[PDB]
Amino acid sequence: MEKNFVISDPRLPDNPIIFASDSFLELTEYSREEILGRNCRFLQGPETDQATVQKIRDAIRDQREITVQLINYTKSGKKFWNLFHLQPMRDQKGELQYFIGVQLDGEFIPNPLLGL
Ligand SMILES: Cc1cc2nc3c(=O)[nH]c(=O)nc-3n(C[C@H](O)[C@H](O)[C@H](O)COP(=O)(O)O)c2cc1C
Repeated sequence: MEKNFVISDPRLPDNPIIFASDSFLELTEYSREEILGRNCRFLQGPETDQATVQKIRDAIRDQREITVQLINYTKSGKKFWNLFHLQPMRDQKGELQYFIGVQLDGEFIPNPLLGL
């Protein structure tokens, strides 16, 4: 199965990506070398809804799962709608270890309804 996903380590400064799937490299047009150690916000740009970024920030703060749809940009500046699902990952002792982020490319929710 095709899986667009990244794993971040929230126990390192600014939640860096420590793993990016082949499909994530393909979608975003970045090499693994350009992604590893970055915060995933580098995919955002002018058209990204700051209200949606806020919802993600709060979900990471409270270590809660969330799904949002937001505008991201490939290396070559191509806009794509990203249906982004965030999942906290806890160790055996219930301590946060990682976040996993799974991307789906597509305008799943029409922009006119998303904007409401
Ligand atoms: C595992 C994981 C995957 C993420 N994937 C994306 C993504 O694909 N696109 C995106 O815009 N933001 C993504 N983010 C969110 C940003 O890295 C950042 O948390 C968000 O923009 C809110 O924080 P900020 O306001 O400090 O940027 C992801 C976050 C995590 C933890």
